[PDB]
Amino acid sequence: RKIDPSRGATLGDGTPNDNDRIEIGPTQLAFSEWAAAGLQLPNLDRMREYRWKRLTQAIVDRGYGGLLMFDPLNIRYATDSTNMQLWNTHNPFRAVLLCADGYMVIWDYKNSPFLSKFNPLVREQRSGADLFYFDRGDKVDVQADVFANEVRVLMQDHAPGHTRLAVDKIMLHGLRALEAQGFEIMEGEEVTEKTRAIKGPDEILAMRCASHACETAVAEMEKFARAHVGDGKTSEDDIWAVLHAENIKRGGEWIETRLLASGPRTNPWFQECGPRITQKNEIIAFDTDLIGSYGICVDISRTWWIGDQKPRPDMVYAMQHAHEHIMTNMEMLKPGVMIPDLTANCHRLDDKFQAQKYGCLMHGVGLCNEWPLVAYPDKAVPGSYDYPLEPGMVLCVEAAVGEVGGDFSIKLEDQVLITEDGYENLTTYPFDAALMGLA
Amino acid sequence: RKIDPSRGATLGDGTPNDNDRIEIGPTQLAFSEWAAAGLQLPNLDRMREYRWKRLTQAIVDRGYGGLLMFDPLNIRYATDSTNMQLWNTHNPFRAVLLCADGYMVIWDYKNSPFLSKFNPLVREQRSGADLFYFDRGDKVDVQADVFANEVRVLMQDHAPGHTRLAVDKIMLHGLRALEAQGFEIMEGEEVTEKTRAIKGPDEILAMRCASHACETAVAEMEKFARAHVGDGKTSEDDIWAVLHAENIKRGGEWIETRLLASGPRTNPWFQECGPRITQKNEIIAFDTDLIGSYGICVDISRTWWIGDQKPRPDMVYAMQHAHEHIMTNMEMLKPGVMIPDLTANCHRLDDKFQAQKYGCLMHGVGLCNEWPLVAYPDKAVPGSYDYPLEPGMVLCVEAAVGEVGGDFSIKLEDQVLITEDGYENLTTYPFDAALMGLA
Ligand SMILES: [Fe+3]
Ligand SMILES: [Fe+3]
Ligand SMILES: [Fe+3]
Ligand SMILES: [Fe+3]
Repeated sequence: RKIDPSRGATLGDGTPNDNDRIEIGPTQLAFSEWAAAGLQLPNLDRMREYRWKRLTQAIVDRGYGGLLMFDPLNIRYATDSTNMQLWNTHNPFRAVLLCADGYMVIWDYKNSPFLSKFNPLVREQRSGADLFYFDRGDKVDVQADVFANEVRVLMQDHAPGHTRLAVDKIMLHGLRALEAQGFEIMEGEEVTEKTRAIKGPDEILAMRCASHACETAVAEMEKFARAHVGDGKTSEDDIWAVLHAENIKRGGEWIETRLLASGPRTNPWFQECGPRITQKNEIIAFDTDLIGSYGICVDISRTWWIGDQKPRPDMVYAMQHAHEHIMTNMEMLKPGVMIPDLTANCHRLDDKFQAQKYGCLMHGVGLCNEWPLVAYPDKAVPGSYDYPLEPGMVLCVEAAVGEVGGDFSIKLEDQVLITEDGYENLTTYPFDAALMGLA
Repeated sequence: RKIDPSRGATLGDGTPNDNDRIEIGPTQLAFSEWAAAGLQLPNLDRMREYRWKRLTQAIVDRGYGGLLMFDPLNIRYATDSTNMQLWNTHNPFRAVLLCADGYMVIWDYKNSPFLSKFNPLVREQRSGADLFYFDRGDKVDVQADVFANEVRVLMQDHAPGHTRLAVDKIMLHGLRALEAQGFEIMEGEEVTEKTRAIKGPDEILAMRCASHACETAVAEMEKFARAHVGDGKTSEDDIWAVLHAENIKRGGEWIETRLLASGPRTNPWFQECGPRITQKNEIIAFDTDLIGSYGICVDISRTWWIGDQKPRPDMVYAMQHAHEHIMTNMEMLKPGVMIPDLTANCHRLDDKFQAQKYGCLMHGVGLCNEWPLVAYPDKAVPGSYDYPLEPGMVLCVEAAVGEVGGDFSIKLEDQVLITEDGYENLTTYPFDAALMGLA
């Protein structure tokens, strides 16, 4: 019945050593690689408790009575329970209520109430929070009233006297039913984003594991790419598919974008991974945007030169410039620095790269891309992110470098932890030596 | 430079024969398999025109002035343009406005206005519809008002006199800003679900292609499973990873669920694909829930026996019962049948299988799971889906068969087109011979 014969009743992360358990997670492949790498495993119970305590405190601090979550990523933060995450993202069938006294209720898919029972912090498993046309047709409104009354009763019993209810995102039928029950609806994302921005110690351990699994997956992809780019039939999709499979093999969950592109399709950036047949002596650039092991997002970007010739000198300069961009901007990071000061003091890209530079120079990361967004000075809005960095924040540091009308771009990105007195770059993946001008 | 040297200026679906184009789509591998299989390809231009005309007409019929879409799946329907779909599903950065005169505008990611330029029906590419805390922090409200005013001006110019604006789903700041501009917000999903439910000729062609690619990919996964299950290390995730890769290799897009499970993890159903090490002489059941080539959803389910020994007799019976369930229910399908009569006349499962039967016996499908939902008699809600089937609808037909406390379940499902005179089962994938009671 054990999935790992070499261990006792529990796995290294404290979960049941049971091949037949309901709960999923990292595979034996991932665990094996992490152990060989000397990575400490998170304790999931302590992690779940940390997140829950923190989210409750956030509600209390704002003087709210509760927080109601329909975003699958917020539900994942609150409960660590998944259920058809990707379907859930555009079908709001699921909901979690967390009250000011810490009492937490989930409304799950009717047929699957068992999916969150591994987490005892989830005190109740209900159903009927699915308020959208596919699931209920012309009778959404009736159930919206049933649900909103349930939320009223829960709030009466667990947040008496509170009328402020924070909601991340809710269908209009739901919004109106809640307001009909006398709730003042507050901005749920302001609560969830600032809570999720600070990782506890187990989250950081989990993230270290996911990063390692991601870098392993990327290394398989680079091996495949260098092995058969230019063979006349290997597509962008063929290469990218390796990342998909190696992620899933290690217990990863999905990939957020299609940001892999070859040759002239790298400029302008944001062209999507497709059928293009790759060529010898061309750039390939990509962004992992990966929801990986333990559901942790690993967001890094690399640019490869593949071929028998040397890359052009303008390619080497661009690569070196981008690398300088993220290493300079990274060095600004430490606790107490104000986010708009990052914007104001950031490394200056050459004029010819300014037009097509990235949408931010940094952003938060956790279970996916997260607050804060650190804009370049010409896009930054005063009063949008007037907050200081704190230990436990994790920021991805970005560079997109390419000219208007040019035939290539560089994309680089590392994932960086804020520590007690500075920063630690979590990303160890190599930079292409030819593009760096070192080979 | 051509991606397919055997063709002229265009590919079989009318798109440019250009290896370097922005637009993505099916790979040469997919096109090659479809040509081998005898499949007529969709014409994408005609398909895009059919959807747009139909969506515009839907607005006109209801007496609305416009329809505003933040669901990436509805955006896909209206424009056929993708952009970080999965990120978009839980980060509403994107919007499409379609007015009563057919005028259509997209607000896209700031850095990527070019992604919808291939569709001349999209008349403008703007930015600034991203109304959520990650993207704008404490200054969502300012841009919400800028966006809402833009919508007002467009509606004044292209739907003068109309104050009814259908919206599928929008963040509260956006909702408030639009209402402040005088709009009465109508249920957008009621419009999009009913429009999307009838597929044009080209959408049916695209779906035939997607179905074949999906079945091909599943064939690879079956090969992998039968060759490796029970080798002491092959996990659920290992098997499932094959479907991911093979889908991506054919220009597919993502998978909506984690519904693949082995052995006792199939009962109860909806346990998720994970690290479980698979065993010889065991059931593996799965649900593709796949967003495939041309962005079309293929939603089929099969159950497999892998082992030396024979399946148990109760397994074989359950499989037969399940297969009987869907084939009987499928026979109800033809134009003019009222959905609640599908419910009332459905095949009855044995008492022992009733408690855990699926959440529906049928549902629509197109770009993903869509309206209608056909519930079993004990869950159906009167007045929820009082509409007749029509030619061009596509419905998946479902069976979940398992006992309370049982150690396996059967899951079967086929994807069926409604024709002028009846139905056409689009799904050709075989049923497990041993489970069916053959040899
Ligand atoms: Fe990214
Ligand atoms: Fe990033
Ligand atoms: Fe399904
Ligand atoms: Fe289905």
